Amino acid sequence: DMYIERAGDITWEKDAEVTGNSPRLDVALDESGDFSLVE
Amino acid sequence: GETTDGVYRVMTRRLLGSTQVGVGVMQEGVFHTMWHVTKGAALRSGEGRLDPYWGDVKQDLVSYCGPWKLDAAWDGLSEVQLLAVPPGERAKNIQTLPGIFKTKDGDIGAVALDYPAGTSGSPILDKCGRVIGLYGNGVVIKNGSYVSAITQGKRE
Ligand SMILES: Nc1cncc2ccccc12
Repeated sequence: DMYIERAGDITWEKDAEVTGNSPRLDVALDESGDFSLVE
Repeated sequence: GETTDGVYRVMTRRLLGSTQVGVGVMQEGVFHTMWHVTKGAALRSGEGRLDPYWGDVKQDLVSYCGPWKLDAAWDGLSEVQLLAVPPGERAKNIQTLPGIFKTKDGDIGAVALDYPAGTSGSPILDKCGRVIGLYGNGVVIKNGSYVSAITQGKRE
């Protein structure tokens, strides 16, 4: 049996850590819901 | 059980200790997560039981107690926040400007942030604190790093 515990509110927090890039990627999505890189 | 809005850890005792398998969002009395996290199994909230209501393995989405409620969309311009919730660690906003999954059916927002698989189901928010989708389905790129879709469902 899986169970859930509350971990926070859903809020935008001003002055959060700002990271990660913004790639444009060619992907396909199969019948099983797995994405893959089209090349 | 607990039906207050907000973000929740999804836990199992079926392995060693208590293991976090994912995350989800309670809203309007409906729990929203990713299919690969629960496999459509029922969940406990203290004494309460949550039974699956809607699911789709292809969208990799599942709702409990009611229909999918989350209908906000990335606007294609603004930065967003991953409210990441990793195993053993406190909830932590992480602000980013999404990239793009280009597919034969359309373009989807993508967030380039790497976290353990137990983080799957963590919500992504716009500047008004509305959930524009969930983190944890995507792809591993040339580097070896992980890029997730902004996965959102349809509200009826
Ligand atoms: N870093 C990762 C590596 N492999 C699978 C993952 C699935 C969801 C989220 C992050 C992942």
